[PDB]
Amino acid sequence: QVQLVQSGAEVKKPGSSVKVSCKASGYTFSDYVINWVRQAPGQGLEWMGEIYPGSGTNYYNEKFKAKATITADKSTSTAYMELSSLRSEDTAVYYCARRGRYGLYAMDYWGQGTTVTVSSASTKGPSVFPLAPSSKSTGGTAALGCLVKDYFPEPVTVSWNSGALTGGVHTFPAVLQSSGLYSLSSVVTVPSSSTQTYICNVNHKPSNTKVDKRVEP
Amino acid sequence: DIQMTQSPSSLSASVGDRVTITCRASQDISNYLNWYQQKPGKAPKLLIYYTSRLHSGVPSRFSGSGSGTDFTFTISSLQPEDIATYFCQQGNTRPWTFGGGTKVEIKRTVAAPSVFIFPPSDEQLKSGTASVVCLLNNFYPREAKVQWKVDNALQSGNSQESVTEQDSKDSTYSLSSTLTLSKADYEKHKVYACEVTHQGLSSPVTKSFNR
Repeated sequence: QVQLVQSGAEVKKPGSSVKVSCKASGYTFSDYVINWVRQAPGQGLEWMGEIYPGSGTNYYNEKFKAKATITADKSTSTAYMELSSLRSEDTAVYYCARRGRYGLYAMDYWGQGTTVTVSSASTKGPSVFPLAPSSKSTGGTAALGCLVKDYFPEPVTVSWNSGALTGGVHTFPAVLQSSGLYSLSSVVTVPSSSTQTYICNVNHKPSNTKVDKRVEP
Repeated sequence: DIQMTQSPSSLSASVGDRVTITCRASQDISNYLNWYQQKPGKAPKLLIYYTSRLHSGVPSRFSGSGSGTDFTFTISSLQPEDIATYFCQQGNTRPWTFGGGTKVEIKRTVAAPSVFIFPPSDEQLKSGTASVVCLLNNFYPREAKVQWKVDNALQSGNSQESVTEQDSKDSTYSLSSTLTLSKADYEKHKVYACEVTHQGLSSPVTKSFNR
């Protein structure tokens, strides 16, 4: 199938530059245009520019032409976008998206996005704490979880039992604490079974932090 | 540039109701108009292209119409999995431009939250901090009041809330309220309680523990 896989999230210092990648698979790379689209808080979706991988021809949105440099490498089926003179306003999710074939002037397949955070703060991995099920109320439904505290930048991912437990799972959106670090909880309502084991799998890609936490009664 | 204006910016409808979203281009774009669906934290997905053509994997409850500057996107019968922000986009003239998006929400019956309280872990306490967590599970509507009580005394400024996106299956919300205290302040008191006030509750619900 058609797939566009993007590089991981990063915090970058103001004034620096970042090169984000988009690896394409499942089709002839030179036959489709690759677009770069920004999604910044309060700005909606904005088209930055596109490249024709066959000829390496770009077209930029005039708004982003000074900021972004788009390239493609045919030998590795990878498109790139380099952002220059990074400022706070560049903090956003960046997507790559393929333009369909002639007659389909639309972005038919999209990458998963790359969260670029512009800050002087250093990357910090989370501390993971258990949210143990209360020894009380055993109508059948109980709750348990994991507290994923003091990490930077976003995002963090949480799975339960290596992706086997999905029903009743609520991973809350992160809250930016006054300290400048994020925190969130991931919870699960269970029918007061424990007997079953519960393990939250925390992955913070910016710090390469991976934690498996056992939540026991 | 071609400005794309979407209407409304947000809407609420019940499961099975017809939903209509419009998009106006600042210039004639013929029929080079696409619609995308974006669920939170996920990439936009192409639903409709060239005004009315359905993309692969898209049910026919979604449709598009229009010509020139004015376009309409319709969901014939709103389903729980349709909770998302929808965007129009013109592919007529560069720079390609998007509408501001329309957030689609579901109206449903009132559902009471199930409330749970979590003491800080021993691991966290050994670090010099204590987080107390109150969970409000699967409720409707979004509006909920969480009050923290430390030894039967109201707390303020030391708590933060987070609300999930409306559930893709039952259209309810879940909320977490986190009370942050220093280990010293936490070790000073015994009773920790979260009092929940919600439409679905007959009376405020209190969940507590003794440190």
